Amino acid sequence: LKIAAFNIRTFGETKMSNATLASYIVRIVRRYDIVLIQEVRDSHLVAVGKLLDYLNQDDPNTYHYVVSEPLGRNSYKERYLFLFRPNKVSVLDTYQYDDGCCGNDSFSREPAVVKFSSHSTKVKEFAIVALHSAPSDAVAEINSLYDVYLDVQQKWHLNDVMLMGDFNADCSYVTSSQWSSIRLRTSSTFQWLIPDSADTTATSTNCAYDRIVVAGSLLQSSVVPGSAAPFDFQAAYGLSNEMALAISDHYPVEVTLT
Amino acid sequence: DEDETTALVCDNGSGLVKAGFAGDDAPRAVFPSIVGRPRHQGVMVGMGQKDSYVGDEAQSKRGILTLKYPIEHGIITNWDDMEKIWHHTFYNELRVAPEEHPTLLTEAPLNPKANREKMTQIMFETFNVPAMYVAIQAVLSLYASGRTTGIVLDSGDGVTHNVPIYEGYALPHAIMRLDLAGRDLTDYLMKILTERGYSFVTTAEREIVRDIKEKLCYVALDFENEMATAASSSSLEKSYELPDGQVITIGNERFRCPETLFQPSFIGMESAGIHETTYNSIMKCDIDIRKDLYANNVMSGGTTMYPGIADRMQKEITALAPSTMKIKIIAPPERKYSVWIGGSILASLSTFQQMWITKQEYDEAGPSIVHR
Ligand SMILES: *[C@H]1O[C@H](CO)[C@@H](O[C@@H]2O[C@H](CO)[C@@H](O[C@@H]3O[C@H](CO)[C@@H](O)[C@H](O)[C@@H]3O)[C@H](O)[C@H]2NC(C)=O)[C@H](O)[C@H]1NC(C)=O
Ligand SMILES: Nc1ncnc2c1ncn2[C@@H]1O[C@H](COP(=O)(O)OP(=O)(O)OP(=O)(O)O)[C@@H](O)[C@H]1O
Ligand SMILES: [Ca+2]
Ligand SMILES: [Ca+2]
Ligand SMILES: [Ca+2]
Ligand SMILES: [Ca+2]
Repeated sequence: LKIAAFNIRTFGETKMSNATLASYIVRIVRRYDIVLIQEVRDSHLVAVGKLLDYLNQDDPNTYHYVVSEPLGRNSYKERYLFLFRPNKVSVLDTYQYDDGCCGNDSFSREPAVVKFSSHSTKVKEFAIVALHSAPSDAVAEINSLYDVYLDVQQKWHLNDVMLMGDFNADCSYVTSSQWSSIRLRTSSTFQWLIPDSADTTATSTNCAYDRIVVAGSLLQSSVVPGSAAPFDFQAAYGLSNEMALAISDHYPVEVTLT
Repeated sequence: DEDETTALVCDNGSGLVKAGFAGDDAPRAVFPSIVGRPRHQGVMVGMGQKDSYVGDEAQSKRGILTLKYPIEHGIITNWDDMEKIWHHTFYNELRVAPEEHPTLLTEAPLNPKANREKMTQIMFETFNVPAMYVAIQAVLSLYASGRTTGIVLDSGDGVTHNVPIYEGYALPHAIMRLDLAGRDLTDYLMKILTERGYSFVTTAEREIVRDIKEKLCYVALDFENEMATAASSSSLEKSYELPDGQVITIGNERFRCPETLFQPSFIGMESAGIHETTYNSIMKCDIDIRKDLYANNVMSGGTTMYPGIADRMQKEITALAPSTMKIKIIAPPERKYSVWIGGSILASLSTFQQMWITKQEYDEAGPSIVHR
């Protein structure tokens, strides 16, 4: 099971209209059995529409989706899209975290939470919590995911949860001293898979902004050691610096279960 | 009250449904006449798999569904998808149970006998309404303007019609239908606005050309020396701010769009236009009734709302009609709901009770009963 999280900058109608860009997004997406795509700025859903026409042009069911409604206190919004190969996993259930929206709401873009059922892995059921944090707010939000993990446990009585997305978790947005205030980091319930080492930006910066975090004893026993890493599509696909960034300024972070 | 409160009025259109309770002044529910069917398998967060979508959820989610219009040119073309729009209207939009509400429905001008019998079959046999009634649309528009004889120019989203009515009976052989309406009109503006050097590229650009048409479009009288005026370039121009900053300017085209209703030639249509058609309807009627029709040109429909439509029509038919005649173009302000309001009045009326087709009439006479 190859799982990944991919922030495609401004995935939209326009981005899907370039053929060259569209072909590379489709090719990346086809490396994964479960993919989360962030920064889905698609109002009518036309762009998600095009992306699935491409994935499903020859079997109608190569991929099935889960999509949020648009999200943002900010009010310039984006959605969460999961796309999974239905022959590999099923979606048992789903909900949008209730962050308090007022003034209190803990997140810019409330995690969509999706419970999967997998039969070829050691973990047979597990939830995936999705987050693209407001960079400005990164420290409070990676910490409030501790509370979304606790909700998945109340609601679904599930320990094996994966939390992933673009956490803006490094460089200026979270520093060495701030980590000490993120429960998601301090609680040894959670194993962080993409280290603080990792560069997950397509631009010149080096930051491990993009994370995959696993709690659950069985989920942690299913992660194939050392498969968790970013995907350098520029380096893999020989792209230029110009082309690579035209896809996104970020790289997928993937992991493999077994 | 039993049914004083209880009568429903549903006006089925080519673009919009208008619905609500007889008694109200305006429709409680207005929404697109679409039924979306998802192109792929999947779900929204927190919802289950949905087989179908109707109205605004079909419009909003249009990128993953195949949209379909049940009513082509005012006539119901797909009965599976129409029963879906009705279901949505009762249960979700008005949130009523239909089996205890009398339902007044509307049909189009020369609606095939068989359809009026079919929607009766579906109203009584799949929705189990107590009683129902089908009114002709132009006829409710006229009546909502107080009168009983006049000629209605009715124009909405997919059809335009002229329905001469005399003491309530719409005159079959004098009715004219022109298949060019507000839908056609938004797509023509689209091109004269891209042709002004623009791009309605994403779907958030497409949709708002229609909101430009509604807000800024005009029907000028003397459309001749209005183009001439455009050229001297007066402060006739009008800039609209898009979803974002992108201030688009529309000076002139603003009225080139409703000049399409008088000149179908602007759009490769060879048919005659609105005013000539008003007139031709009229020289197809009895002679003795033509002074009546001329002093009672009632307008209804979303596309007849373009300001100065009435003045242009006023002068358009004065100058075709014999000078001994009195011309009079009535265009009320609520006209985008005339049809509905005429139904609300009629169905809440004290004397209408004895025309309701009841399940007693139906179970005993077959669909023929309401067909008249
Ligand atoms: C979508 O993809 C590419 C990447 O964003 C778009 O442009 C790329 O980068 C340059 C600048 O647009 C393109 O070449 C240009 O050619 C003109 C013609 O002489 C020149 O004036 C510029 O200096 C520039 O060199 C190039 O085609 C393209 N890169 C690649 C690898 O294709 C491209 O325009 C997009 N296509 C569409 C349909 O939007
Ligand atoms: N202010 C306005 N100016 C011009 N066009 C308008 C305006 N308001 C609504 N319309 C147009 O009228 C159409 C909707 O009107 P209407 O409800 O009369 O049609 P309908 O009943 O759905 O269809 P049919 O053609 O079958 O009667 C759309 O094209 C809409 O843009
Ligand atoms: Ca929020
Ligand atoms: Ca980098
Ligand atoms: Ca680092
Ligand atoms: Ca109508």
